[PDB]
Amino acid sequence: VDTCSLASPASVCRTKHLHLRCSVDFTRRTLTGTAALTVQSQEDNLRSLVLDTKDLTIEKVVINGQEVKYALGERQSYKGSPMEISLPIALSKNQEIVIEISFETSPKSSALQWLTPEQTSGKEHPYLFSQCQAIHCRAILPCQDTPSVKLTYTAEVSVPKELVALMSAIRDGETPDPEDPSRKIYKFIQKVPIPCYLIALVVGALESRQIGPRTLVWSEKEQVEKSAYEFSETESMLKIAEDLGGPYVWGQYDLLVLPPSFPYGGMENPCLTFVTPTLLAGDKSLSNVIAHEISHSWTGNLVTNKTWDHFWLNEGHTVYLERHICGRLFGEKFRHFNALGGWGELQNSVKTFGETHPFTKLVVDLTDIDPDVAYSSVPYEKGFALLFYLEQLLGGPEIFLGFLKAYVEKFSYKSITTDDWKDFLYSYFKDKVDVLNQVDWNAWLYSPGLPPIKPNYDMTLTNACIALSQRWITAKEDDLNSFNATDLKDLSSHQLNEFLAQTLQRAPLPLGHIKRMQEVYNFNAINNSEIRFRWLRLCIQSKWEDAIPLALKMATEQGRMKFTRPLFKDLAAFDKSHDQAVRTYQEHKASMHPVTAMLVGKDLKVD
Ligand SMILES: C[C@H](CS)C(=O)N1CCC[C@H]1C(=O)O
Ligand SMILES: [Yb+3]
Ligand SMILES: [Yb+3]
Ligand SMILES: [Yb+3]
Ligand SMILES: [Yb+3]
Ligand SMILES: [Yb+3]
Ligand SMILES: [Zn+2]
Repeated sequence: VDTCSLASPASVCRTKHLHLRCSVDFTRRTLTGTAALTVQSQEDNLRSLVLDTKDLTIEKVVINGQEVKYALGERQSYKGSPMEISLPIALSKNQEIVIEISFETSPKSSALQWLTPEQTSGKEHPYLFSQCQAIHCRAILPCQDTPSVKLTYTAEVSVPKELVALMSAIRDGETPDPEDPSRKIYKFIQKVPIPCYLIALVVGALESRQIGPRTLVWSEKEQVEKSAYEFSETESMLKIAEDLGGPYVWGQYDLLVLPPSFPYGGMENPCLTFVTPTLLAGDKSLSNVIAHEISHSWTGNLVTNKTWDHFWLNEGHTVYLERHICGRLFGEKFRHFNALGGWGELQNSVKTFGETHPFTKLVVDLTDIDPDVAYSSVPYEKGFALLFYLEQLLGGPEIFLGFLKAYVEKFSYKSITTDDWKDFLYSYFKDKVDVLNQVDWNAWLYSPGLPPIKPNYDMTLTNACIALSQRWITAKEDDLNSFNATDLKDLSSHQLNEFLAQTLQRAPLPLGHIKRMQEVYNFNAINNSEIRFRWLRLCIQSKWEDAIPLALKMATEQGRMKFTRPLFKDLAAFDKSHDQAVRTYQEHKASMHPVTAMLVGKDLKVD
């Protein structure tokens, strides 16, 4: 049961292909065009079917050259409106037909953000980008909006000629629009079957630079050079990921650096990963987000969650490969460092949600829950924690890596549940069932709170972080003079980050300690977004008013939800900044990403 979709389920019928012809109207902020769905019946005598839509205007539905009848049901809030279509002939099992739907999106589409020129880098051209995961594809085009169905797709997209269109597919040529010489048509082909959440579109003043044999980076002109250097490890990480997961099947692996309002670190669109510009630290230090996006080329994009209830499958395996890529690159001690970090993140979200909250369960029941509201680090880190525990139980990384690659090969091109995964684990490790039977499955998969067991972590790189954070916590006023810029000389950027994460977990500290920290370590100068984030949270939670313009500025100048949401919540929890926080949210709202706007609104209780 896909409880997030209102469409006919895969048991009734399945989309096999989408042919999208559309046009991006910046003046109206709509996409207008036709989606031709090739639909296969999975039942005898099939006479109608249902698709998901959200805020779509339907002009007509044509099958076999004639218009047919359809109806739109009433709005079911965030699930949108079900669209029922009457087929002009009854279909037998496995018969196919092509349904061509003429449609137009709302300017308020939850899939889309429309940017004026002044909201971009170059200031001369507007920009558009999509984010379909989880259930926003329906807010672009009628479809069975469920990751239980995989289709191939072709598209032709008409844009103003001075702009560039890209999708989650291979570029298949461009020509002038023959109906409007002020527009170009860009063509695309996705030959590998994908869930519709993986359909993506960007349109903007984009340039490309090549950075490895099957990778171009794309961004506006002003970001190209910085991005090319920042993501230069991409091919070596692709090679390591092929070694762990088997052949990369997607042809190209290009990267697109989005504007600052992009809501996530990354989105694994096939052929074209989207990333936040907040990765551009200048030293490649945030490149684990590229390792993660690459790993999704296997776990998520080849083997996919059957419904969003089983999202941990996508994210937990991807974090598990991500941390192996970083470990082959930087050493096993560093993999442990990141894993132990991941645990503290899990501790953080459990504490923020409460230890009985349903959203701290690994497998979540999303009946009547908007997946955007349920989204957190839990499936990433509780999922990773489960895999890391099994790895240790089952005889170490080399052994558990053979399972990962077999699992990927078993379920390639399929959509699967937690039970499918577990069955295969039991079958793969048949000779270790007795070990597998010591696992508290009910607790790990279905209980809220921290898992019932904590893995074993090497401490080598973490100890210096803990040691410095503990010095600061236990320091009294007469001890502040002992801290010095030399305390940091042997810490990597990752260790500075993790010193601040440890210290943040015991926030607030006295305001005098925080001011000293700034005096001796000058964290205010650091532009690494992860480090800056945690330091500003430390400052605001410790009630340093000087930090208020700095936190508001970071919260609004980018819109990665990982940063924007905790900053606004911290700023709203501080009496001194409460009113500016609400006011700035309100003045920025209209020009925020729509999912980000909604979430920060809920977080702040505004509207
Ligand atoms: C690296 C992943 C890609 S699925 C991501 O963007 N995350 C993971 C949880 C937070 C959020 C973020 O970094 O903004
Ligand atoms: Yb029949
Ligand atoms: Yb007509
Ligand atoms: Yb071609
Ligand atoms: Yb079994
Ligand atoms: Yb003392
Ligand atoms: Zn991911």
